[PDB]
Amino acid sequence: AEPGIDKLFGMVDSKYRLTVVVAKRAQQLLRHRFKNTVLEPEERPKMRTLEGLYDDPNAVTWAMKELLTGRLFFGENLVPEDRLQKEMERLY
Amino acid sequence: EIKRFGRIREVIPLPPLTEIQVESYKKALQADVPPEKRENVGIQAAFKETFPIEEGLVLDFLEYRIGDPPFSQDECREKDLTYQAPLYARLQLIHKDTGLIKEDEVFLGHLPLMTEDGSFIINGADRVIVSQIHRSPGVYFTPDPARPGRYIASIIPLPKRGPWIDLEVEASGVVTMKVNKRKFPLVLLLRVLGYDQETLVRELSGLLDEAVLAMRPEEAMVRLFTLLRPGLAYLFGLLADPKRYDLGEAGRYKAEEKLGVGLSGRTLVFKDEVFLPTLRYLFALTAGVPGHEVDDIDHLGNRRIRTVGELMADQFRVGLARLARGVRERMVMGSPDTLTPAKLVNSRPLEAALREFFSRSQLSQFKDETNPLSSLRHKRRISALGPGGLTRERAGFDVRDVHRTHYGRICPVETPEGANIGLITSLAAYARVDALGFIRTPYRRVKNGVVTEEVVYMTASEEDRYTIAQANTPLEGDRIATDRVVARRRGEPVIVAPEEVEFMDVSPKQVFSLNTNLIPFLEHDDANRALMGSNMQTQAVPLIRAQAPVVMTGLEERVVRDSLAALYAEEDGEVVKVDGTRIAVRYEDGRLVHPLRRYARSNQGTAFDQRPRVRVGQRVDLLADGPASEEGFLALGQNVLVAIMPFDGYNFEDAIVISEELLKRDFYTSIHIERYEIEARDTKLGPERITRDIPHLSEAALRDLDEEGIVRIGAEVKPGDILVGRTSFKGEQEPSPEERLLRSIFGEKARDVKDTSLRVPPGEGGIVVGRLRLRRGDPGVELKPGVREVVRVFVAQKRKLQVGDKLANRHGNKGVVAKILPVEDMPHLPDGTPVDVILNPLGVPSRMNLGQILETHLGLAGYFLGQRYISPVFDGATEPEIKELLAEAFNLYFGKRQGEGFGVDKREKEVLARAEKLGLVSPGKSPEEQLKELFDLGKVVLYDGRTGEPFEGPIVVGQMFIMKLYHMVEDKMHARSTGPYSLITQQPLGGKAQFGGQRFGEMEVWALEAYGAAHTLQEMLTIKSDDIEGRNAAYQAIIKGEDVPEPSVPESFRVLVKELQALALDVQTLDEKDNPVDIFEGLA
Amino acid sequence: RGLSFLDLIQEGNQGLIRAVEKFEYKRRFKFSTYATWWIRQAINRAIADQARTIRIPVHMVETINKLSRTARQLQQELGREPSYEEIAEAMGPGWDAKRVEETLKIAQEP
DNA sequence: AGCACAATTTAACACTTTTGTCAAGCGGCC
DNA sequence: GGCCGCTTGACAAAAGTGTTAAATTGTGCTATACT
Repeated sequence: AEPGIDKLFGMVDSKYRLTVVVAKRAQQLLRHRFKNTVLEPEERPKMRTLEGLYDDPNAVTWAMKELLTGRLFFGENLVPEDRLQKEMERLY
Repeated sequence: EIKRFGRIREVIPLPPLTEIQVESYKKALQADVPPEKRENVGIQAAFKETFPIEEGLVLDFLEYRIGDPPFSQDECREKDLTYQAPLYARLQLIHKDTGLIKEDEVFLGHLPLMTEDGSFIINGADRVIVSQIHRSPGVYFTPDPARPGRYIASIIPLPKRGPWIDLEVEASGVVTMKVNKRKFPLVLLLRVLGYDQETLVRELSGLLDEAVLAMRPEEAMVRLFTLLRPGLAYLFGLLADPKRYDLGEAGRYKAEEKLGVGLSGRTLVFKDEVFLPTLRYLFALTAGVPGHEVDDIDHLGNRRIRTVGELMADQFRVGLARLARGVRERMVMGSPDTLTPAKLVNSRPLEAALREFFSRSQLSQFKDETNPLSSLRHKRRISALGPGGLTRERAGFDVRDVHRTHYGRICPVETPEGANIGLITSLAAYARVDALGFIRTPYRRVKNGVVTEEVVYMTASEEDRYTIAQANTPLEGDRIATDRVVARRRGEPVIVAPEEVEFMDVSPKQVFSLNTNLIPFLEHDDANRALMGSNMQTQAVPLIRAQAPVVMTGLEERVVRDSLAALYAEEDGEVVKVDGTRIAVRYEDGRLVHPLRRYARSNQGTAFDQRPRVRVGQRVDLLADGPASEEGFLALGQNVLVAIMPFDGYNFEDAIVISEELLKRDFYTSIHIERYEIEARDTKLGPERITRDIPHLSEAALRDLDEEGIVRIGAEVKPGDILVGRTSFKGEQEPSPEERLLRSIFGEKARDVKDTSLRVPPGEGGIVVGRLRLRRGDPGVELKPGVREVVRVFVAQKRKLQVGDKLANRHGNKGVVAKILPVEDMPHLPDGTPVDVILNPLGVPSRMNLGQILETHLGLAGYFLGQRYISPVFDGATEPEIKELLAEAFNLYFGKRQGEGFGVDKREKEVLARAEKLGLVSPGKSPEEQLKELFDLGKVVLYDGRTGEPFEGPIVVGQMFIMKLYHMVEDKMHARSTGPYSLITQQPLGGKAQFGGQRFGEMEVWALEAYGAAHTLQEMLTIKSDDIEGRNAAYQAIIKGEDVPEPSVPESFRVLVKELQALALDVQTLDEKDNPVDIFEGLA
Repeated sequence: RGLSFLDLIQEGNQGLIRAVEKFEYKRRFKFSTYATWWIRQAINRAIADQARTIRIPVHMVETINKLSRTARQLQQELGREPSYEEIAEAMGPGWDAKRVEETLKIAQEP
């Protein structure tokens, strides 16, 4: 399963609304700007293979953990879908 | 090692087993027989049936000639041509004034014959046909399934040879006559029979209720022709073509023993024939003494097995039919120009139409040459599907009670599979003899030296199955009898007489098929269970090893010679064999060298070999084995020590465990071959030619193993390499703009032929055995017009044994190789010999119970005692028989230990504490005996090489039989990306490099959408597959950067809108605004 | 050959439209079994025009059937199916093995 | 089974001309 | 004086227009046999 997946259902009123948030975030968490993660300290999701410790290229996992730090927000908010580019603009 | 367990082996099994084929080209094909004699049946049969073609001008048919075929054997399995021998008869048109123009045997055309092997060679594919079955002619009436009203359903001579006659009795116009497709009163036509009144009523018999239809002869002919067809009689019994129960049996010998005395062969010839005896046996049938209302009931006594002999006789006729029609047209036009019995007859209609039958007709399935037993199961396979109306798989009106079992012990009950049950079975070993040409005939012993063949319909003084005998007069007192259905206790005439007219089965092999009797202990499993195992012997993929299964019936003694898998020895002996690839000669009569098949070639990619076994001189009469055999002993799979037990889970459900021991000795290994073919087309625009200097392909990988074009023989090649680099001037894509740069930048120039080569397919890591250049300029090669240079190479490859594959012995227990742990682990016997294979239960043991374990117990027993027992089906080899054997095996086993310098082990002592309370071994003397009885019905303690401590509990061990099916893993796997494509179809299919493919079952999409998957579901039709212009988006994106795929643009939908646009229908992309009426299709 | 019975009717009866027209009422033969020909000739001129091929004039159908009758002529006088080059001698000048193969390459009904 | 005539039409190939590319010469700059 | 760059001349290779040679249709029509 997923580390604390059941805890993800409790928050979202629907199991389907959760998925959307998971990806919606991953879209602007690694692809948009890898420096948009709230989890930066020692809570930063990392892998440990033969080489060493590095951040997993997959961001879908970060969302599940990112939507557990109590931060972020979901639901009908900010009608301008073109404003997301403005906020992302400040993040280079 | 001969431990025969067979009792009273009277007459041997009906040889040569393959008699259906012999009685096919010896009963019908009266070629190798002087025209002076011979009746019909076959050529001369359908030949004479062809009435003297009218127009004097009348062509007469006489004599015939076959033999001296163009290309002999091997020359066909290499060039493709078939073994079609020329056949032609002597003709001579005749007309009023002197017109006895007889041609020189009138060279007609070709005709494929049969080989001693018992098969045919079609397009170098050497295929075989399968005789069908159908209710023989005659009146069976058939009980009305709907409402109580026994009607009539007269069976025609052949499905495709006559209007089906019938007689139903309803309300409106009771007793209505209907043949082929008619709806008229029986009286209306009964009149035409010369009988209208006074002679048909009271004399023999709602009948003449229509007196107005039984008065005038001619009128009946006019009224009838008005009821059938729109607003005919020339057939239906009249003349020989639509209705004619010729031959002399089946159709003929029926009413003579059913309806009444008297018969000409065909109904209503208009003199009635079957229209009188019918109502005579009908009116007397309804509420009468003479019952016999016995319907078809799948009674084999009525089931006709039309062999190939008559199977071709009809098709041949049908083909010869056009010839007669063609001659007529030739007689209607012209007179002096060109009219000779050789010009009016062309070798195209009676040929092409006769050849398309062996190349395309279902029955002519690709001769399964996987193994000897597979090729022999075709001539006996038999079916009901084909040109007849007993086809249609899955459904077909009402066939539920048509494929089910039947009271016919002349056919097995475990040959079918699934998709087609009852339609595909097999013939018995002691079946098909004497005049099998008509109806089947089994064997019956009279308790005295003699065997009669009174057909299957036998019912004289019941009978008894081979069970308990005592010098002709079994002192049983209760002779197990079996008459018709149930078996009334017994009979025992209580006399020194022969028997109960036929109370003797001779051998228990008469029940099951010669394929099922092979099974060792065939008497401890279910039908379905034994079914799968029986089919495993059809794809057991031969092996050079062939250790031969310990327990094997003495029936395989003929499966090696009859199948001609191996060779033979004529007359005397004195071999002085030189061996190698060409067996020497024998001092019997002359000097004839026996050349091996040289690995030959298989139709399933197996390639069988035949290693000899002799030197200096010897005779008796085996001589060199075959594919999967050993000393005249049929050895399909391979027997190896196994042990039933679970191991970490590497055998869940019904999986199988394998050790590295097998691989170290390459115990389980096979061979797979594949023929390639690269034709050099001539599109005129640019002819193709094979060269060794392919453009842009300028590299070493070529000149090294290519040269002159074709690859060198005996050169190991892997996938992704060249084999037949042909050059084509075909210029489809001219030079591209910015491409002209990268072409000039380097040291090379342009091109005008492109690479375009063969390129090894996704799987081929072996070596080439030999090539073959077959280009034009040679009149001895029938190739496609306009084609030049037809390269044909043979690539081999060793199989070894990876992971997976199906074992499945000879009982049903099938599985798959999970993991092959190298020696180290695996249960180590208390004397070495680590368990090579582990067979944990689950799957078939408890559920679909069977009897394979009875082999294990007698396996290790024959290992130590050094013997290979023989267990005949339904005879000998029982639980108590294992007791006596186990005793000797134990003392011999423990004997070594007890004398080696030890005896009884601690770890071997605690295990007894188990059985003790477990109720297994009885408490008493020292562990010596406790370990003895534990061996009789079980095995030694056994340990575990991985963990460290022995498996607490009595585990069984012994040698059984571990086979290997054709289905593997390598050639059963696939993988691809965007590489695949099939323009016009808008889906991944085809490819000159990769023939990838994958389907998304309909029952799969619904499940995918059942979840929250909406983007993943759409994706399956977003970028990939559908959207061709979208397939790039994704694949082009990821390769460049992240980014999210397109919104989706269906491709087939555009084709659907188009295909559906072929008509008025206007699939408009109505937008949510309505008035705008959005439309996406304008080339964007 | 080509076109169903129903179709053949068209090109056939149509041959009357131009046949019955050009009728030499002069000769004392009386019209009868004449158009019987103006139909078949229209048929042969049709079966060559219409077929499951592409474009077969009067210089191909006549050759195909010629190479056909020949292939069936030598066949009835040999015992085996004659090759392509072995048919050259059966024809005459210009007909070798290549062009003879080009005729059976295009089509006729395949 | 089809041949011709004519007529006319279709198809392609070759020429002389033109265009493009390469090498040589001249001029300018260092 | 030397070297490099640019421009022009010569040579070689491949097109637009002309020229002619090969194929289809129609029709003609043929043609022969039967009514």
